[PDB]
Amino acid sequence: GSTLDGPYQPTTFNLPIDYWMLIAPTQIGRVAEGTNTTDRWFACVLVEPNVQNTQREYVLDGQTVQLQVSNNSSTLWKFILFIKLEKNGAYSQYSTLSTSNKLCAWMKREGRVYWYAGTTPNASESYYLTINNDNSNVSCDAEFYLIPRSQTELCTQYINNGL
Ligand SMILES: CC(=O)N[C@@H]1[C@@H](O)[C@H](O[C@@H]2O[C@H](CO)[C@H](O)[C@H](O[C@H]3O[C@H](CO)[C@H](O)[C@H](O)[C@H]3NC(C)=O)[C@H]2O[C@@H]2O[C@@H](C)[C@@H](O)[C@@H](O)[C@@H]2O)[C@@H](CO)O[C@H]1O
Repeated sequence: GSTLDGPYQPTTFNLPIDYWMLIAPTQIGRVAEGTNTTDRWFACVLVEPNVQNTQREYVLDGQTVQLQVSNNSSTLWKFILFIKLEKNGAYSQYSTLSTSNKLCAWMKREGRVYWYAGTTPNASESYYLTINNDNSNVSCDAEFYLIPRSQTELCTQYINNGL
């Protein structure tokens, strides 16, 4: 079987640059969040298949917020990447990952957070937001693995095919 660095228990930490944090939730809802503390608060949420547009509640950046989610796939799970741009602002939707595998991943590099998006088995790191703060903390509600950038091909493989 595949051998990855992990699983690590859920925590809040200063994710080192140039590592994929491959997150492996078992529960729907909030999966992970991060912030540069200045103009980006980002969060991913997991939605099960066959969900008509609806408003659910999540605790993001400490606050209970109401966000519209949907997933019109009868079979694929959907991670949604939400971002707010100021401390007191509202979250907007920026990217999604539709997947049979229930894994998502992001990386801090080049002052950005890269994110796997698309539809498995063809998800790719096509999306990023800009944070310009290498010491940005990430909070994770799920177990996760760390994959160095040299093994990006393996991260892509796991996102798309599972472990
Ligand atoms: C459907 C589709 O193909 N859309 C493409 C856009 O996604 C592309 O826009 C850029 O996409 C990037 C991710 O792949 C990234 O999100 C980027 O914005 C981010 O990076 C810039 C600097 O490079 C800024 O710092 C932004 O603030 C940052 N976004 C966040 C939320 O932090 C996108 O670039 C922005 O959007 C594009 C369209 C231009 O208007 C830029 O001036 C913006 O900065 C892009 C293709 O690469 O166009 C679409 O086709």
